[PDB]
Amino acid sequence: RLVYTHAQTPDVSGVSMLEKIQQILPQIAKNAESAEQLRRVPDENIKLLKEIGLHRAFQPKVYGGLEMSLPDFANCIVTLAGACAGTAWAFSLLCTHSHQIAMFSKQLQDEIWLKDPDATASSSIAPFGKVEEVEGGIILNGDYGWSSGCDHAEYAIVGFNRFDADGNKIYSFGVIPRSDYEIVDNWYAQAIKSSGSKMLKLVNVFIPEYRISKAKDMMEGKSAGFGLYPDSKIFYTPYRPYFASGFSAVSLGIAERMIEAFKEKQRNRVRAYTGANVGLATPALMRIAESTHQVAAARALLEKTWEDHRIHGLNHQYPNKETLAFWRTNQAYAVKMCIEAVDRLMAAAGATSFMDNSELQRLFRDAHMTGAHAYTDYDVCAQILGRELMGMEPDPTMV
Amino acid sequence: RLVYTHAQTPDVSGVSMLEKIQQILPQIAKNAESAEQLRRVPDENIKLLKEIGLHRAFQPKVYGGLEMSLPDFANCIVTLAGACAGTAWAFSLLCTHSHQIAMFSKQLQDEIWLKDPDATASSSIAPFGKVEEVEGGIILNGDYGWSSGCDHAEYAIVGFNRFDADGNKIYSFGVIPRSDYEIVDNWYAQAIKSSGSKMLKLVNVFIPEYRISKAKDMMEGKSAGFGLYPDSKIFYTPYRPYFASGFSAVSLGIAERMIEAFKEKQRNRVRAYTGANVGLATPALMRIAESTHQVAAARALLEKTWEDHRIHGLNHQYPNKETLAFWRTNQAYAVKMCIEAVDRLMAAAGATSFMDNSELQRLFRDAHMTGAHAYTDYDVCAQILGRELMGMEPDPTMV
Amino acid sequence: RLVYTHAQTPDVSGVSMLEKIQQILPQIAKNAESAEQLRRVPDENIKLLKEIGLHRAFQPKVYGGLEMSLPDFANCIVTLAGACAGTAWAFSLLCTHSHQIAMFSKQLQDEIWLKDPDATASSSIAPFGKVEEVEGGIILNGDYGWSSGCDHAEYAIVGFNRFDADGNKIYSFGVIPRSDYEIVDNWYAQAIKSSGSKMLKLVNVFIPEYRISKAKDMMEGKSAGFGLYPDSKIFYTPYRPYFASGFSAVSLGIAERMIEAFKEKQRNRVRAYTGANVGLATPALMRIAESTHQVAAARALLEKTWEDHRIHGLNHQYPNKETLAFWRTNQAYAVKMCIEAVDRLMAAAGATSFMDNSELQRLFRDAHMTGAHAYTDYDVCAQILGRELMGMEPDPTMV
Amino acid sequence: LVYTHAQTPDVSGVSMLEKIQQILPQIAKNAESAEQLRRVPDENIKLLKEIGLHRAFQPKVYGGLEMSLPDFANCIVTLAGACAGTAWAFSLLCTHSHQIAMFSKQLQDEIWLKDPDATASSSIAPFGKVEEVEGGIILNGDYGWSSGCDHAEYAIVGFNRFDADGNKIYSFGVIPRSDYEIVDNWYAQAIKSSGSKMLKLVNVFIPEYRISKAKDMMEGKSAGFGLYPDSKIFYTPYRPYFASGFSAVSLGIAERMIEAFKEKQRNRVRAYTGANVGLATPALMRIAESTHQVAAARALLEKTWEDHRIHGLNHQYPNKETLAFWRTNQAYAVKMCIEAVDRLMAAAGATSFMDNSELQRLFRDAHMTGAHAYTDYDVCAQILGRELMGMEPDPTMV
Repeated sequence: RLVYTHAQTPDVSGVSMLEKIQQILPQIAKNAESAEQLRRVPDENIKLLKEIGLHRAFQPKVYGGLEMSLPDFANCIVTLAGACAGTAWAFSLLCTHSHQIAMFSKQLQDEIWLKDPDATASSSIAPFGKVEEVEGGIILNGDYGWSSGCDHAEYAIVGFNRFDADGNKIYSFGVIPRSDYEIVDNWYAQAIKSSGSKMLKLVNVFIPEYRISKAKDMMEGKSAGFGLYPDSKIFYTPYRPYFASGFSAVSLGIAERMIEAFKEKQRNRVRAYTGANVGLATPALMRIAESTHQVAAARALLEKTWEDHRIHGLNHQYPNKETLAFWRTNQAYAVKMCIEAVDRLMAAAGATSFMDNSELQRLFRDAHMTGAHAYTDYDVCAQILGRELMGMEPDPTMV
Repeated sequence: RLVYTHAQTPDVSGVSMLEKIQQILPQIAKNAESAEQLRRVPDENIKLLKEIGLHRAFQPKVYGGLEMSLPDFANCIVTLAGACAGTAWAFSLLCTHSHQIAMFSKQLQDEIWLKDPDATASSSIAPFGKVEEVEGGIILNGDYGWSSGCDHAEYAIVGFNRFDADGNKIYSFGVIPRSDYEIVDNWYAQAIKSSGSKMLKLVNVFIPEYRISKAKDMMEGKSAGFGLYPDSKIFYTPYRPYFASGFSAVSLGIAERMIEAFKEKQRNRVRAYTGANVGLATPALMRIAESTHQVAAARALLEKTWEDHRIHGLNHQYPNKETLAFWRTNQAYAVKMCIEAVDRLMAAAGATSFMDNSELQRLFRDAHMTGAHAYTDYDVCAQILGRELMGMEPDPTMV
Repeated sequence: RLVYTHAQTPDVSGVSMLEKIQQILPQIAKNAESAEQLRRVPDENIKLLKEIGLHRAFQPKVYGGLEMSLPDFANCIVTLAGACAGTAWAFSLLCTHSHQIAMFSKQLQDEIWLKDPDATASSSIAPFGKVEEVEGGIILNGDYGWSSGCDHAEYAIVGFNRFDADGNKIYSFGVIPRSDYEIVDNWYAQAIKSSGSKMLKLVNVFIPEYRISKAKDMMEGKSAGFGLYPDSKIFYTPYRPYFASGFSAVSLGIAERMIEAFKEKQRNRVRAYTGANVGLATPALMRIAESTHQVAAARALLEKTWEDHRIHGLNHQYPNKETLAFWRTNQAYAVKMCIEAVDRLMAAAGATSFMDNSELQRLFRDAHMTGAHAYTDYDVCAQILGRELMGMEPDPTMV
Repeated sequence: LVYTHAQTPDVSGVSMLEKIQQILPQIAKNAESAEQLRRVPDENIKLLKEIGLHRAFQPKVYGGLEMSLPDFANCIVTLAGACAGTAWAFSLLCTHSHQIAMFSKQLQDEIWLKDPDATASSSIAPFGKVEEVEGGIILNGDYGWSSGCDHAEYAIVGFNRFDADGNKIYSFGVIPRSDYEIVDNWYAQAIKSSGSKMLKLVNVFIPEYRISKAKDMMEGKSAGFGLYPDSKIFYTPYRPYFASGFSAVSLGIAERMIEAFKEKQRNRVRAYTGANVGLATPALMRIAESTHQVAAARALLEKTWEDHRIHGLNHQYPNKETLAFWRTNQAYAVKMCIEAVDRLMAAAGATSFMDNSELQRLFRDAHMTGAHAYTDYDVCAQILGRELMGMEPDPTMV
């Protein structure tokens, strides 16, 4: 039988990563309230997740990595997000950054992972930094905000624009060690508080050429690390769809948890005005069903999209324009469905659900935040897909 | 690569049913306007569809049937509905009735198919008929409305209640020959006009016991025809999910066609008031994208659900309560999504789209009709699933 | 006490126009089915409406006109649209055209109304005609589509572009007699069938200068007829808001009728599947309530907007940019709300509601058509208002 | 008319609305510290009492204004744009006086001859345990969510008494500040500054003259009926005035959200592309649609408030149909306002969920307006639906 409401556990030999996630999930769930107040992922959470080996999901096998398929990894992030969304969001990125690093030069990867096989990077990819072309690389200055999981990373991936002969932008990534930047704690947010999305301060940071890759090169299989792992089912693919895969996975996990949490609270629900047991009233049952249907359809869309990624990576096949537009945008539609499904239940949840002692309130805020990321903006994604479907050239105003 | 916007053609070393449908589709599409005025499926349509052998999709192999999987059949109905929704709706039922008949006694099946291997049944399943218990069977009287494809069927399946010991209802089906009823032409409708959903008039019709099956028996593998086809991947399953599988397939096919038709009309769209080319304006592009996403998610949900049916039938496994509730209700949610996606485009289509000479108007009306069937009522389906998810007993008020 | 669900009848010594409409409404309602098949307003309808004097709503008092306030007239069109939407739509335009004509020269008005005080115009305002500048006027050629009520009008108002000393478009209107054009019957539509929105064929039609007005002049109180009626509470105002006021009035009336019709059908609704009396089930009651609230809010917004028009006309005050944008766009938002409210009920109405013998089907089609007019396109209206609210220059691409 | 906010009343001298507008920047600047304080700042209460808003529904004999419902509601709308919790708590401190005006002259004298500026907070859900003693009752219970309770001198408390038959008699008791403890358990994610703390009642004696039946105050049968024969506001059901502030707050949040979103949008740049994007088409259309939606919500509310005003003027108690509309229209308006807020929050970007953004506060507060028992739209849809279909009321909800 298939499962509509959550992930089917893989029927491989031994314990799958998903089962290991499920074993530690109650611990992650119990830490969620203090994680929220800590404004970063608790050390225990990172320790438990690294212990099961999730961080090595997209690390090359030569360094002791797993090279998990996208569907399998994404389902782990979904399940994790049900316990603590900020943990799942931050940890997802710590994981997906390794997929990117695997496309940099062998020398950078050796430098990161021969030293420390458990080392991860955080990131801040919006090109706000100022770049000076020196010889053998660049000097970078800037405040690099919203680096989820940055307190727990040994490196950071940082986005910047370099310039052509002509003066056209060359969007590039640089990998820098923890010692090259200061983490400034300005993370005071109303959602995914435990993600620890603090700012990275870069003062005259020298980045050597071998630690810089063009974004377009990593979209098109033209970076320094292309061809390093000829048996890989995951590295012969655009970087960005893997990088950003966790945002919608977190959204799905929140939404699936919201349904469960709402069902739990509903059973014993009484009317304050009349004293009537009201948990199983028709309007509430129909909201539960419709939100179940809506997130089941979101899950189905995501599962089909992840499978498409998996197939492309297996065949070492870079996607055409049409599938790329779907890969870019489907996840944003899924996020939009998940927020609707969460909102349909929050609207019927009563005043007690906005109290600090209610989980619903946390799920509600975190869900809305999944739709607030630049990559999940659906107005942008609708225009991207719409233009592609109509055979128009991409709008450079968005990406 | 996977396909988000329509069906992937089955990858075989032969011509699949889907490919054969695609070959005849332009003929079906060109007949759609006269089909609409005829208020029944044109003879040419039936001839073309029977010629490729689609009617034998769920007929047992012993009688020359195909025993198609549900996913493969449903995709044929989706594709067909893009050309003519009424044809797809009526023909789908002519096909799915054979799956039901395969659960009746060998004697009835022999009687239908040894005589004529190409014989089909239409139906009218709402138990409005009056039943007299005589010996060796019943006498049935009643007007049996909305029998799609009835002009083209040699038999009819008719629903009626028989009665306990206790005064309880026993919902039953009777298969009767064309000679036992009159087709009264009262089919004057505003959607799926070409379905020919005319009424069957039954005057003192004697139905012998061997041509009567209990509905519950055909839900639970307890009917006279159970175990007849031990190698079958499709008959060891509840009848109703196959019977009613075409409603949402038609809805999906209309919605996928609506997107294409809207895109075609949009390219050259000029503003009457200002004289400016407006086809590629941002609002229209975003509607196109969102309706594309919405029906892609509906397709994904349906494909997952059909796969679940296929797997259950393969294993001869009757579904548990939870999956049954999903099978019953997922299709209604998908219909609801498809109508939303159609409506999003119709709202932006302009006054010319409500003219008789526009296809959009036909797609719009036919789409809304798919949500109007008793089986696709989403209020009913939300209550059914909601109650099941909350561990409540089924509401006998609906089914 | 106030009324949320329909119009309050004006308290005046004497029978108000609204009461007179209410008296003849059952006759209009009973003619609706044959009106639909006739594809134009039945002679009896025109006769009844002219008998109560509604056509003289916006005709100057000097010619025997009423000079009704916009709110009072709009409520008559709302009530009328509950009986027959096509009649209300066509007749509304026959009425509002007189407001426009009142801004042309005294000579044209004398020519129309001294001859025949009961004479009306239809229109086709999209500037598709080809214009030759001759002396003393123009020669116009073109097919002028969608002229609602044209079979019953003695004149037509026709839109065309003239050109500047410098080649800039001068959007203009010409009033021509019935003898100058052929009505071509190409009116085959799926909504407001009884509007008789046939095409006007113009072959080398000479229009003298005194029968031509600039649109901008009639927006800004600069046309030949400005200042003719110094005591008027209605003529010192932009022409367009009155011209186009009937589209949303018709939408409101359809929506208010749909609620009533749905309530009537619901009372006795039995389940075909089970036999239970289901008319008063919770989901249906909530749809009834929400559609009641939604159209009450639409009515409230329209009433406030009509009052704003009434006040401006009373004071002879031409609206500023902000109020003009609201006048232009509020009606389109109201139409959008009314269609949502109709759709919420149609979705729960069952298969019998799509039969030709059901009124719901007619209300459903006609409602959607109200959202299909160029003036009620909400994508256009959202951009118009949005740009104004943000202090941006108007987009010439729309109007 | 004005579509986007209230028209200021044209009177000689200053209207209450103008006075609200004068103090609004002070209320707005206090909103962040009000949020952290988890109650209305003393300065806010002082400013609002100084302009005399608390005396809106107090009888004229005690120095009250007897404001019309529309005029009062528009003051709460405007106030909610600056601080939603302040508006929400203060609205209730104001509307309670309308209720108190239906109690006995003796209770009113006792409250207002003593202190003309005295107000009540409330907790109306009948969770308390009642002992019938003689000359009144003894009440025990935890009475949660009493907005503005730190600033009130009295509390109105809801409880069930019983019939000869054992039937529920839903009643209200007015008790002094000295008879209860304010327990600070107010830790919420919206309207934080409302200070909706709990009232602890331990063996509180309430004398009969301080108890009124809810139904009596719905039907003009309470002890205070007929006390103010010239009043344009007291010959009316209590509950529609009591609960009028919830939707007023929702409207004010929504109208502010539009303004705040417009302000942030002007200079908006894409992080990934560095393009000025504030005036892009999708954002303009969201601004317009949210403007239309809250304009229609305002129009519906204004019409409903006018209907209340007219009924009160004529001393006319509403029939069943208008009562159902009065009960439910405000909940539909709240639902529209939240949609309008959500349409803008969905396009607002990640910076809008930071603590230093106002949008985040408006978003949370808006959703909370839809979370009150009186604004539950599922309940309201059933109430209206049943009435429209000629069915008897469902006792399961009210």
